[PDB]
Amino acid sequence: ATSDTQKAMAMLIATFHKYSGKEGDKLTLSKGELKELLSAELGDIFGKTTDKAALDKIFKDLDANADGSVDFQEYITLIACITMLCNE
Amino acid sequence: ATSDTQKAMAMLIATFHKYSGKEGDKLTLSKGELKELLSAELGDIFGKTTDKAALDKIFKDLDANADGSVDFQEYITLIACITMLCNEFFT
Ligand code: NA
Ligand code: NA
Ligand code: NA
Ligand code: NA
Repeated sequence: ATSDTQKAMAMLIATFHKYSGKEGDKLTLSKGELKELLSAELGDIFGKTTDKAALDKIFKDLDANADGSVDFQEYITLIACITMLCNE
Repeated sequence: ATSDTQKAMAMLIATFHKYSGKEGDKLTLSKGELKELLSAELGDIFGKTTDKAALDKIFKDLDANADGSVDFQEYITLIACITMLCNEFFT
């Protein structure tokens, strides 16, 4: 008995860990791997000519401690905003 | 074709909107509907054998504009924090 919410979150955690495990801390997502993740997972928005600095800017707004990575919470905040074109 | 992330997000929004459409504004979640959602969607963690105050507190924290509802961005911040036991809400 696994709910829709449990299934969806498990998928999000699984994708996040696949990319966070490629460099840096195993539990945070480097900027470079966020870029790769967005191209693979949200391809309808982050395509070939997506401005290289569209991510540079928004990645600064999200990386709270300025360590060059986002944790899962910061990551979900971004994905949720993109999907609803939230102000940020 | 739809990625794991697109599908999961669409699922989270669909569940949120199912409960948000039950009362008040169609696009926001009342406190009572949040409790119902959490018990049905994260039943192992929540339920009726839990503490009401747990929800009065978290609800006040999530309701950024103090209008008595939660938007999806605030809701998903909670769900994500729970699945990782994040310090924001876990004292
Ligand atoms: Na990492
Ligand atoms: Na960081
Ligand atoms: Na509502
Ligand atoms: Na609100």
